[PDB]
Amino acid sequence: VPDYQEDIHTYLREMEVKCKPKVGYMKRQPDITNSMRAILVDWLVEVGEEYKLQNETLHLAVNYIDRFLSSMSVLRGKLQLVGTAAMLLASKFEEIYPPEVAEFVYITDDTYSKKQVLRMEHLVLKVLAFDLAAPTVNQFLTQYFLHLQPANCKVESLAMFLGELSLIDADPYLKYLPSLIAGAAFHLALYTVTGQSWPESLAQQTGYTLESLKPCLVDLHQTYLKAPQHAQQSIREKYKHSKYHSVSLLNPPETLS
Amino acid sequence: MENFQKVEKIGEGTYGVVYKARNKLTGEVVALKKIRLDTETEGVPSTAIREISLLKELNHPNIVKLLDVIHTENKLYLVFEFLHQDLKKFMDASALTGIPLPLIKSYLFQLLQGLAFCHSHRVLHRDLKPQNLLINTEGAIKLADFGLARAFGVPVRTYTHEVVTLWYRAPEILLGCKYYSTAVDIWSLGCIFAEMVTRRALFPGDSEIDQLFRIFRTLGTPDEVVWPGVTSMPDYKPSFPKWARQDFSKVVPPLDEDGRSLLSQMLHYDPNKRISAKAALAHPFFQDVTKPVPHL
Ligand SMILES: Nc1ncnc2c1ncn2[C@@H]1O[C@H](COP(=O)(O)OP(=O)(O)O)[C@@H](O)[C@H]1O
Ligand SMILES: [Cl-]
Ligand SMILES: [Mg+2]
Ligand SMILES: [Mg+2]
Repeated sequence: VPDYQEDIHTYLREMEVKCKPKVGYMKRQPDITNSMRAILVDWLVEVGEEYKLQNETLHLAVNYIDRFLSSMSVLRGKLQLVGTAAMLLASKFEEIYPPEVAEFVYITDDTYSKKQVLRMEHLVLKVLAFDLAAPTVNQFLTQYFLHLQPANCKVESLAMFLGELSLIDADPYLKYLPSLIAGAAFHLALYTVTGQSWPESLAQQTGYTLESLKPCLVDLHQTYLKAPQHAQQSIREKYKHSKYHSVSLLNPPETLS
Repeated sequence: MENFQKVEKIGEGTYGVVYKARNKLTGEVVALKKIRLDTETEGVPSTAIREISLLKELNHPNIVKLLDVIHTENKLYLVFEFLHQDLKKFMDASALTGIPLPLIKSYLFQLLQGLAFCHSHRVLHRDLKPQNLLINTEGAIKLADFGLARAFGVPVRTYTHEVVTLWYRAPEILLGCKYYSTAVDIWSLGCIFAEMVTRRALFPGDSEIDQLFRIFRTLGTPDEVVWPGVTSMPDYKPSFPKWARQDFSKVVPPLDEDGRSLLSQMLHYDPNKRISAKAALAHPFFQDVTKPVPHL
């Protein structure tokens, strides 16, 4: 849809600021930590694979979770309930065939009941005020991909991988906007696979120069290098698959431009 | 729900009912859309989640205003501004006299403005038909019923196959394309445009194949020249009868050259060539557009 492409990008750039979670919210949570959040999201990755859900669904769920936690205190025993309801809501929004609630209950091994998950769905909806149509790193990536002609599926797989890795670590990635994370991921993926750099056409469209990506790019590069050592491994396992060109097996570049 | 007086039932569905109602405290007349959750073992229906979340972003003169959402254990209420009637009821009342051309042009122009706003905010409507379009006494018309709407990606991916009401359903959907986008909404508006002009549904099929053939008999059976890739569509059959395209002077008699031009562009077979809402608004057909009052 080239006639609206520009308008849509502009709109998403406005929305990502409005749907942005509070960068330092974890300091104000009395019981949960970044490490527990990482474990939750890693688990959501597996859930998504189990039910063959879209990557977009995963990204939305994370957005919902971080926004919910930005205003609601949650004890560690209930964090997964928040996560499950978030994934359920993201599924209903994004999927053609969302799994039924009984399946979400099953996937938690009966940690929570149907009533609990449905009641949590209501609370999340109330807290987010039904504002579910959030822009994700995923949405910006797919737009950025259009600047590759012809398309490079390996670069796309790697960009998605890198973008997904950013969901795990609130520190530091909560401080960058999805559009910016998507730019660093795209550049890094392109550079790794083809040795090329972030396109002038993308610099103009997004207003991000290669230097403006630098801060996020440095973080993303480190994350990439240390990925095999990270405590959470569900994303690497996922992207070893041939459908993703086994990009998680590719060696990251030692240094950058 | 204490503060609302139900005045009459104006709609009904499998998920609930639509009432005309008045706020007992302020006097405001509203449309009340009631959605049952008790018959919902799945919690809040995805259709409602999409309708609410997408409407809240869509602030435009030609899109129905969502005023409030009341969410309880057993029920979900959507509160809308109240409009006089939908375009179907109006068309039925005008079936003998006809809708004056200046009014048809105004409505199409307004619908295109609402639709272009949707598409510019990455929303597909997917259920454009006269009964989902609302008119007031002052000459305005607005898109409504976003229950089938969806936020889309750039580029798009495969979305739900079973969407638009048969009569208004685009051929790329009928032929089972893996991908469809904004062009399906333009097709629907094209059908509605012709419907206003001729006082009857352009393509009133009674099955998917019948729907396809009615389109083919009017616009001609598509081939690889008119529509590259068509013979590779999942539900295309090389055995389809080959009909010739009819002259629009026969299809939409009352319509001038510009009208016929715009209509044909809205009904282009190839989704990639089909006119966009934005471009449609710049069509010479609208150079003289006014905002006449309807006759109720
Ligand atoms: N805001 C409104 N003002 C006036 N009538 C309305 C309004 N909303 C709905 N209606 C009437 O109720 C009918 C059904 O409403 P709609 O939103 O289309 O629900 P459904 O999803 O069941 O079709 C419409 O065809 C219209 O005639
Ligand atoms: Cl109708
Ligand atoms: Mg309707
Ligand atoms: Mg509906």
